[PDB]
Amino acid sequence: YVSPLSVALGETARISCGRQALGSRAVQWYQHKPGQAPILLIYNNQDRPSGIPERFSGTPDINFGTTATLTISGVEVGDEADYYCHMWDSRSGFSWSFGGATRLTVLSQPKAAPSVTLFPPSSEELQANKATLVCLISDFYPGAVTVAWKADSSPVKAGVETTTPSKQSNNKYAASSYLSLTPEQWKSHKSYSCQVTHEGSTVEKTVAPT
Amino acid sequence: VQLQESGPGLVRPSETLSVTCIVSGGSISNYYWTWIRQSPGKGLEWIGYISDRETTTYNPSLNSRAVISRDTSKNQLSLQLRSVTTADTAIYFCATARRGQRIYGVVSFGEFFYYYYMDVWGKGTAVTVSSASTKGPSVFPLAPSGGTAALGCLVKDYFPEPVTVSWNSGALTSGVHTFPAVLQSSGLYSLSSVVTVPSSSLGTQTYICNVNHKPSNTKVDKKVEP
Ligand SMILES: *[C@@H]1O[C@H](CO)[C@@H](O[C@@H]2O[C@H](CO)[C@@H](O[C@@H]3O[C@H](CO[C@H]4O[C@H](CO[C@H]5O[C@H](CO)[C@@H](O)[C@H](O)[C@@H]5O)[C@@H](O)[C@H](O[C@H]5O[C@H](CO)[C@@H](O)[C@H](O)[C@@H]5O)[C@@H]4O)[C@@H](O)[C@H](O)[C@@H]3O)[C@H](O)[C@H]2NC(C)=O)[C@H](O)[C@H]1NC(C)=O
Ligand SMILES: *[C@@H]1O[C@H](CO)[C@@H](O[C@@H]2O[C@H](CO)[C@@H](O)[C@H](O)[C@H]2NC(C)=O)[C@H](O)[C@H]1NC(C)=O
Repeated sequence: YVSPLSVALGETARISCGRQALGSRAVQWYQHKPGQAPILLIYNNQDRPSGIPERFSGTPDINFGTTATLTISGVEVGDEADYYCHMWDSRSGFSWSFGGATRLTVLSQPKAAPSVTLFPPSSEELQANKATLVCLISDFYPGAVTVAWKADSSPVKAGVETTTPSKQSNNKYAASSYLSLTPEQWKSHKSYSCQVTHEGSTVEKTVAPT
Repeated sequence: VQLQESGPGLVRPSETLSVTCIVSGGSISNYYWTWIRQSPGKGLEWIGYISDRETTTYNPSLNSRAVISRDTSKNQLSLQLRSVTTADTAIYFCATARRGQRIYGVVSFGEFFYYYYMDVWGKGTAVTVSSASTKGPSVFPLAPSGGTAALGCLVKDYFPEPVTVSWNSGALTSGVHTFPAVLQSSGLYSLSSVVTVPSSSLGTQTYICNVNHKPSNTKVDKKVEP
């Protein structure tokens, strides 16, 4: 239900509505960020609610040949979201569906070095006959990442749960990795290390039982 | 205005989902209200709306399984979805709908139509549909680098979301980072919430993390000590 739109940073993005109006149209443009509340960007073909920046503008229904287009001038990294085109007209009637959403992906964003934090298992966890190591990566761009675990020289292939880099608080990616072991396995090897590969670059954090 | 959603978090299939929308900053009798949802992997699906005359209109795709009601005593909107299935798992938003009249000719000739646009929304409530039961989360401390150190709380083995993690209520805001939840092979979720605290602040300042899981009705305050 998503159409990719890879636009350049600092340029104008024109989102064409997937639905073609059959006559006199009333077009609404909604902005929806994941995990947030959808925002009403444009509520009439040329109307803009209060507080909405002037960089957003729609095509008014002057003539019939005008295709509904949401214009975003000077796009920033904070404009990456889903854009819904709620279409109304005389010959379609009540349009209950929000239509296909166009997901904006701003490009040319500067690279960010990943910040990796490694936490060993807890004592209250070791006494619970379990032991999970936490590898938290944060503040990196783009979302391409490769998390690996190494028990000293030996690698670890099973027992690894890694999340998707969905986190975009400051428009930077962040993910989590969990290595589940038993207390005997945790105290067995000398040290466990989380090796994160971002843009090919390898950063490694290491912990040990103490 | 301000809108807040409340839900059960988990409903077994072949039952009745029910969510509530608390409104504030304006009267409830002089506005069109509406319910909208978004399922994982699906876009926004308009559920229905209710007018100021308490005459509701629903999406014909829900097969008339939805009922929207309004209560003026508590100024709350209510949505009930009967006979839920795995597909009904979605985040439910309540919004305020405005009706605009779009005229392209003679008003007497019916050459006009009405369109609806929602201006104010709510952050939404996450309601999952599953036959399993809610499990209380286990919270463990992660004791603590450029004059600072990482101090976190690890929430594990809970089902399902939402789950809120705070740090000393609103006293701790800088450095508070709550990473996204992981979905393990067992169907259980887990997340981590870390804070970057100056090294000198350790030993003298207390940092307690408050974890709340609404579906299982659990509230735990854990203090992390280095
Ligand atoms: C035989 O007679 C017929 C009837 O007299 C006539 O039918 C007319 O046909 C024309 C075109 O053929 C149509 O023109 C179209 O009208 C629509 C509707 O415009 C009206 O409504 C909008 C919406 O107003 C709302 O919002 C404003 C705030 O923005 C509020 O104040 C308002 O209360 C509403 O809530 C409105 O914006 C329009 O106002 C514009 O125009 C007036 C003109 O007096 C200005 O004063 C005003 O500032 C503004 O510029 C207007 O009130 C319009 O949107 C289209 O663009 C299009 O122009 C007529 O609707 C239609 N009916 C009537 C009653 O006129 C036939 O054409 C005629 N045939 C022949 C051969 O003579
Ligand atoms: C009325 O119908 C004509 C028939 O085509 C329309 O004319 C076309 O309009 C589109 C608009 O994008 C142009 O690309 C075509 O080249 C036009 N074709 C011709 C043969 O003119 C016209 O737009 C319709 N509407 C009005 C108001 O005239």
